[PDB]
Amino acid sequence: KDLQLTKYDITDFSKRPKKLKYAKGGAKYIPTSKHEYENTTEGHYDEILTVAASPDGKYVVTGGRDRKLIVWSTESLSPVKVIPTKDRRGEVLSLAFRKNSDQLYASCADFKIRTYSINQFSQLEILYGHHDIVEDISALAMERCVTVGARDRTAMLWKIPDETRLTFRGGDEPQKLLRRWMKEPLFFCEGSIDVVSMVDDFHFITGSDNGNICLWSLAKKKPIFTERIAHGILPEPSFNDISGETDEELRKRQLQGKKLLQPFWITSLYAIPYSNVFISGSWSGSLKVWKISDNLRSFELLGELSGAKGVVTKIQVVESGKHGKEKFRILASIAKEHRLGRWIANVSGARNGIYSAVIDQT
Amino acid sequence: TREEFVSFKAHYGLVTGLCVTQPRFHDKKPDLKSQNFMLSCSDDKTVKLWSINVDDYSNKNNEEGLIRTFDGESAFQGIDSHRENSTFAT
Amino acid sequence: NPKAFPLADAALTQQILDVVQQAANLRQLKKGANEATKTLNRGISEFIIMAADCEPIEILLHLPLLCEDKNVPYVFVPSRVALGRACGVSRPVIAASITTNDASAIKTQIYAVKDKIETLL
Amino acid sequence: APIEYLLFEEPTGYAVFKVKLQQDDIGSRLKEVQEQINDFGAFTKLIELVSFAPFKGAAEALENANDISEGLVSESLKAILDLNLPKASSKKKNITLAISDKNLGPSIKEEFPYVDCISNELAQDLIRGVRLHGEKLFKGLQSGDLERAQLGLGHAYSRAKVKFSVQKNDNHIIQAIALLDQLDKDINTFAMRVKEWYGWHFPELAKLVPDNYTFAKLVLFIKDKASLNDDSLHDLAALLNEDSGIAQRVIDNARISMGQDISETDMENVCVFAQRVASLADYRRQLYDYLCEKMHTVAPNLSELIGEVIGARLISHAGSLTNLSKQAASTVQIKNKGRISRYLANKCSMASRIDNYSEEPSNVFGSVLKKQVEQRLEFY
Amino acid sequence: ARGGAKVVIEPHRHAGVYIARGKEDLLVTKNMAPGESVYGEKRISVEEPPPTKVEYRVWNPFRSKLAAGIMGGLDELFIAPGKKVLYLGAASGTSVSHVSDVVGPEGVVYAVEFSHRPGRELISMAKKRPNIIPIIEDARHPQKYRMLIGMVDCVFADVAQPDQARIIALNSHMFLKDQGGVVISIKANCIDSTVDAETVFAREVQKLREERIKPLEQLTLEPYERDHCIVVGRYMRSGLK
Amino acid sequence: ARIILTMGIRSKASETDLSEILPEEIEERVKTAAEVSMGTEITQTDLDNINALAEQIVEFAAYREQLSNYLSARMKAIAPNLTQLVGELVGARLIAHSGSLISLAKSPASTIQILGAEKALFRALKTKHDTPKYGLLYHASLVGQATGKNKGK
RNA sequence: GAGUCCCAUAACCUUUGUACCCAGUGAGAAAUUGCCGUUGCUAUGGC
Repeated sequence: KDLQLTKYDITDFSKRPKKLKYAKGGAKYIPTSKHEYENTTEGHYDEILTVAASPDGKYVVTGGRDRKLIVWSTESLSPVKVIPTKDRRGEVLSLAFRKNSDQLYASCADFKIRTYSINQFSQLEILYGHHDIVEDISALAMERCVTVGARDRTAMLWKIPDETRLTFRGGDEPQKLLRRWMKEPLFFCEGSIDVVSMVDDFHFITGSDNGNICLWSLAKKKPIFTERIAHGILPEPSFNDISGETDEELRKRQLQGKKLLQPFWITSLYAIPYSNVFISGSWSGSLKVWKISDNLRSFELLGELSGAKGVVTKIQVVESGKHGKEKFRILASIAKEHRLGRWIANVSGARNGIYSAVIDQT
Repeated sequence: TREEFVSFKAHYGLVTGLCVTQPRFHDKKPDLKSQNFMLSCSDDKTVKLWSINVDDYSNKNNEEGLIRTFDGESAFQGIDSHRENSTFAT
Repeated sequence: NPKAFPLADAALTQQILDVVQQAANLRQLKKGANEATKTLNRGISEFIIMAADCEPIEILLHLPLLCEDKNVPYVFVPSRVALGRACGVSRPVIAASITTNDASAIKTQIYAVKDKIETLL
Repeated sequence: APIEYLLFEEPTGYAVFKVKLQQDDIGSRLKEVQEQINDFGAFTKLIELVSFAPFKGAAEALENANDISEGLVSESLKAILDLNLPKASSKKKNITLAISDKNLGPSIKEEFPYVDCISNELAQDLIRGVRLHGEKLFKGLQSGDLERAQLGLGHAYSRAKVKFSVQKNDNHIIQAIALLDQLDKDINTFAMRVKEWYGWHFPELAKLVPDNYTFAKLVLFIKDKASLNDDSLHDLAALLNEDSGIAQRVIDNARISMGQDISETDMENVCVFAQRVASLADYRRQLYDYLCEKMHTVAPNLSELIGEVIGARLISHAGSLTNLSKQAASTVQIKNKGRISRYLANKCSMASRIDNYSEEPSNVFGSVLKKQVEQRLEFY
Repeated sequence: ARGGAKVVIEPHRHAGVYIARGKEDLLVTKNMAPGESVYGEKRISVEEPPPTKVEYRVWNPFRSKLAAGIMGGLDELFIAPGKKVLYLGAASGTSVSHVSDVVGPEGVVYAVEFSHRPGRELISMAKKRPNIIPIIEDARHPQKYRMLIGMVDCVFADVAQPDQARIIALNSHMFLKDQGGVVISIKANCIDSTVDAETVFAREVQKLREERIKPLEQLTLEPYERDHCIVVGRYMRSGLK
Repeated sequence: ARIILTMGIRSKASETDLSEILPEEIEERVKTAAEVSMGTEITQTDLDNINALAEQIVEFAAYREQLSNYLSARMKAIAPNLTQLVGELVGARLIAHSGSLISLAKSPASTIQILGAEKALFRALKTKHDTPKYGLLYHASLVGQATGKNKGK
């Protein structure tokens, strides 16, 4: 959010990542015209929400609330292109490169998904699908993508050439869950879907704000699986802070019991492609590693990585090893605040940084 | 108040006979302060007994409808009940 | 009972937050306790949302009394963070007001939510 | 069933009536029987007063009113219904008693199993007639003014249900702040009169003594400037807080004073003035301490936030603490000065809301708001 | 109308109500407690013969449905000096203060309010205005305060509930005298939000006729209020026909 | 104020005797009025300061009495003949209006009759209407004993 | 013969001294570590 893009080398798994160079935008990059197509300044003047690295390796693309996409050469860390979104309302929330391709899919807040070809620096087409802002987009090798909108609570699979979409809706009922438990707890209804990832070309997984991690197939409108309150429930508010009366029993009554408890939001979620391992991160102070079963109907919790403390904004996994023995590095960009807003308050012991976990198979 | 406590779709034929009773059962005593009872007989070969909730007394803070159906071989044309016994004639 | 009464259910909270978001998009929503009191004084409020987890809880308890005076429906939602995300601002919001606009595209949804709130009260 | 007895709950006691004649029920909706309730010559043919048990006091009246509202039967009701109602059988032929309240029926049924309680529209008509005619049917057995008993009982019932607290009442602060201002103005005026009356006799002491109350006490203690001496200077050093040198300088200025010696009657009048100033100053100090204590009892958070007297000013300007809590933060009036003024206004509104809507407030958030104001002024 | 402006105060056709004439006319009532404002309304000071100061208060029709009705042209206001009024739906007591002003010192206003926090304000106002009796109790159950209230002259009902017809009937059958007045404020949205306002008003009037209150006159409170109605009627226990 | 000082509480109305304060037949009824009165109970802390205010009122009344005695003494000292005619209060009002006893002496009787009624006097003299019949001297005891048209005489 | 009350016990005006002063709006503002502290000489507490 300090308008800074920093390049790191992460090659040595034993050592810490090493900073090579940085580019910092400032207030000097504010355009003088502000006429929505003169917004072609070389730097970012507003906060940068998302970044993507092109699979060939020559370009890195930054986008944020300044309503532009800046393509930078990796060697000089200098802008080779700036692309305005040409809309007053569209802020680029998420970027996703098609795997082994130059094609970039950007999800904007004006209910759009813009596709660019970066080598030609052109825009192929724009897809119009969501009732609310499109927070996250994920795309595998073939020319299709999955987007999530926040308060429409839908996940959309877009066929890029055919401009068609499959719509997936959750439709969970806490009364129905309570009845099911009574036939057989706290049930929080789902407010917004934030993060999405593609396990393969048939399965994708979405994290919501009520803590739900949902495993979806293309053949089923409903989720196949739902893990509810996956990260946990937020701490109870302080009883001396909530009321302000002298009587501690009145303070405990004003706590109002279990009703004011709210769950953690899945702020980041990454599925290693064509594999059963996926990682979910929230500001609980621990990443979680999950395994999808071989029948692909459910997933279980393998492990918990307690190194990172703070809001987990983005999780990436890289591989460096032989086919017999692979070494995985998990990098999470830990921040004190959510990338969209400053809603989350005073999380304890959070530092801005990069969290790395190096996992070796047996 | 010139209004009905309750109405029943009692029989399918004509209501040929109607009387108001105070039933006296061996096992139990009906609550005659809270409930009133009436017998009816019709051409659908039935005599039926009904209980009605009544708001005359406020001594307390049940069932309205069919208690017992008396079934006969032929149609019934009139009904009357005994003034001190449980018996009645159709 | 606690001072934050009534408190809406999960489904009702989701409906109210979606309505708040749509009114914020259509500029029919006034954000904050002071602005809610101003709209209650002008008489343009249709219903009032408060947040029950604010510390302290007393700083918004004047809104129910003005709501009872002006016959304005009012409701409490559990999370001020969720209320802020629904309003779309970067900071938490402890109280919001749905203003009156006759030529509003979401009048049916606002009226349905107001009907449910009046059912709660 | 026919009604044999009727129970009426007065504010002043309980009354039991005997039903001499039955009003007919099949024609009870007719014009004749509905007007016979209003006419007193016909209603007397229906009902007659048998007994009247008065309440012992206002506290017992309130207790019985709460019991009747809940539907419970008190010892007074048990006593009067035991004295009046005949002992009948539970199995057959119970005594019929007309009651206004249906919920009172099960309680009376449990206490006396031989009583059937009737609360249908016919009994409601009889009770409405009794309520309508009232004092006429009691044959002068009423001992107190029934309307004023009603008025006081309604006030007591409402205060008891709301749990009205005279300590939590802020009208004491409302009168106290304006009385404090009035005392301050009267002290200033009378002190000016004392100063100039003693000044044509001795002008230098008026400039020497800064405080009005200290000036009045010193004038009353030392009396005549000529009578003032070194021993009088040592005595008045206690009033001057060990200022023996200042007292000696006052004695020298009295010797240098060109004013004539005051007469006995005139100096007695001046001493009356000085005693008045002293009494008003003592009352002002006592009222100030009372205002501070009342602020710490009623509105703590605002009182630590801005001060007891300034909080009393805000409460007096608003009219009530409830009104101060109602009004918005921009409405509350207490570059950088304007910004800190609006910040302090917001914090005052928040503290006032905490004070008014807490049942028993605590100064914790008042201290927190002071800390935040201190942090922002340190920032400026 | 600003401060220091002179007006001429003359009696209204209704007793206890006055009109202040100027460039703009005002409806006013005589203040029971001079020198205080209940809700920050404009007040008019009249010197009347030593001269003793007499103060009047402006009745806001946007704030009070009774004032909206009087200004809109009701014929018969049963609220009069010296009469006993049963106010249902007292709330903070803004219109209750004006009803107290109209009935004067000889009158009594039994102000029934359910919620405790406006009830505190009602109790505090009852100190300055001795003719107001606060009844902090549900108006849906009139049997609770039957020891407190006896035989009012008029019933005013400002409560906004779907069952206000049954509330008015239950209070009128106990406390209202025969040939007494009933003045009712009807909000169609609070009664039934589905059907139209004309249907709501017609059904409420018919419910009053079932409960033996004869509707004398009908008024809609425009431009002060939307879909608000005042029904003035007479409690004919003998027969409506 | 003296009732507040004597009786503290409506419960103490029956015990405390207001016969010294007043004829108290009204207080005899006020006993029952206090028994069935509207008011609530009060805290002892409030009652102490209400007592202090009542004491201030009583002391102000004592100051009023002393000031009245001083004025009567000075009126008898400097103007005894006017004191025997109209009284200390009316004589002091006349002297204060005139500014000086010498100026009041040099004024003729027609001025002394209408002293204090200058507004009505000069509006009548400027609009050709009837003049006041009397001024500050309406409050002398003799003019009060006069009735009707004899008051001006 | 003859209008106290309508405050000549008053109001207004002028001048002087004493002061004081020139309620909204509603989202912008800023543009191994930046800095500080501890531990190694590397680990992690605060802003």
